[PDB]
Amino acid sequence: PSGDVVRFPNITNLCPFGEVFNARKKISNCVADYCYGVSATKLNDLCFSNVYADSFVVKGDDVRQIAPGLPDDFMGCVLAWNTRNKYRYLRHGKLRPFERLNDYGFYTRVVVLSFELLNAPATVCGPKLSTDLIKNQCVNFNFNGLTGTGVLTPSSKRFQPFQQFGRDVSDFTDSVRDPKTSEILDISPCSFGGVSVITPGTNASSEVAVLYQDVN
Amino acid sequence: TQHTSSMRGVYYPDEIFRSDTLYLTQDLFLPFYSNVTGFHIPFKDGIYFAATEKSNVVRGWVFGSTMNNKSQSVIIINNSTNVVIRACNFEHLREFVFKNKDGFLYVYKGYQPIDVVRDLPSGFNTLKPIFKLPLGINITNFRAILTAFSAAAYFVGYLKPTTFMLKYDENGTITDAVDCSQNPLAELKCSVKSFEIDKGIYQTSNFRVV
Amino acid sequence: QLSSNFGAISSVLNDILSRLDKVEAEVQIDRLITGRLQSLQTYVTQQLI
Ligand SMILES: *[C@@H]1O[C@H](CO)[C@@H](O)[C@H](O)[C@H]1NC(C)=O
Ligand SMILES: *[C@@H]1O[C@H](CO)[C@@H](O)[C@H](O)[C@H]1NC(C)=O
Repeated sequence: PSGDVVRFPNITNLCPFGEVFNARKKISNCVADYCYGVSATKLNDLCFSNVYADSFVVKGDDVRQIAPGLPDDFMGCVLAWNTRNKYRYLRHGKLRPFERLNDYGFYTRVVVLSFELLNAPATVCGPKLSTDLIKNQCVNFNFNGLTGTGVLTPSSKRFQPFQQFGRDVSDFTDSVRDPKTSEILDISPCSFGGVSVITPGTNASSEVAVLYQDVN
Repeated sequence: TQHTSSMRGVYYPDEIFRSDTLYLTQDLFLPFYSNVTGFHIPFKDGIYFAATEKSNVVRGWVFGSTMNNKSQSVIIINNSTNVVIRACNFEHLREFVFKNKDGFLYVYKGYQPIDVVRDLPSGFNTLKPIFKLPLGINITNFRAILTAFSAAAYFVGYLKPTTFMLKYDENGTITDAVDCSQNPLAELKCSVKSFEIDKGIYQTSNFRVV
Repeated sequence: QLSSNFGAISSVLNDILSRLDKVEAEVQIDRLITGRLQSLQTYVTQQLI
């Protein structure tokens, strides 16, 4: 590669990521600062859409009941904290995931964050200094959620207004929409191939020629 | 009045661009040539609601379990020019699709002129991902909200989990499709990934007597 | 067979390395490496025949 390219939504704002914890709520168009499918330390480099937080009050006696075994194919982040210094055990049938008698009787919370990614235009993610666009040179990609390597060039593909990525006939990403609404196709990882050495046999000389297989 | 829907009820499975390719996908679709109850209605996890009106005769939808001041319900209407949605204990061809999957209530839209007499028109079209809402309620039934004053008629279909073979044009839009569970021939098409097939004998999926 | 998962979280690299950074990613990558190594060996044998 030859350079680094980054493109992030230009929206900037301070995020209520802190207010909600200490006091289902949606968070969007913010810049959070800061697990079942993601690593906590890796959360500040990916851009999601409309992260949701589920909040309710339950004592530590019930924290060990919230986990798959919550959908089974879904991910999220769970925090908990106790300080001491209602529920239903009767219902005809259970409930499908993410849908909604006695009293615990507290005497002296659980946040289930949900991440949605690569569906709508990116609106929720942390600090990332942007960069200018470079074309026709093997570079690195750091688009909203596409880290790779290749060569960029303007595209001639008629994207629908509700689409933001591209796909080939084999499910490879040969196109993208810049967060500034531009269709540039990232064709091929610049160049690669094989190397073959032609020698007369080292019993008559030590001079060799080199062939590069598939290159302009 | 039971009518037949030839090839209506096709929508974009995802928000990805594709060209000159055939895509095999499994989801809740409306199988080609099914029954639509022409109304002049339990949700059952999916409803193909299409209406034909002359100058916006009627509009509205309600979703809930009991639908009478006992449990949560959802509303979709027009107040003056914008869509109004709320979730509390309440008191020439439209084409819509409603789906309730993991809390979120998805929606798709389409439009088309039609010149018909008293039933649904033929042909096919496509819808698009316009809305999706985290209502978070359990939906069992629904019922449209009419606008009393001209004849009006709205239809209802049912979505079931089937596999479709969608054809994409170089311009990037879905053009045709094949329902891989309607005919023995349709299964053959979805297996060799074509629309015309040479004569011969081709082996397809296995069968069991349940 | 490249667009086919083999029991891992995702079938595309840079989407396990993006959401994981350590042994957790090694356990997923080993599932993909094993699966892609078999389909490549099967291809070569059928070509020899
Ligand atoms: C929704 O409510 C109805 C009311 O009878 C119930 O039968 C159904 O099971 C509920 N939904 C689910 C997913 O259980
Ligand atoms: C594709 O689009 C072009 C112009 O946008 C149009 O002329 C053509 O009929 C469309 N369909 C094709 C080429 O199959």
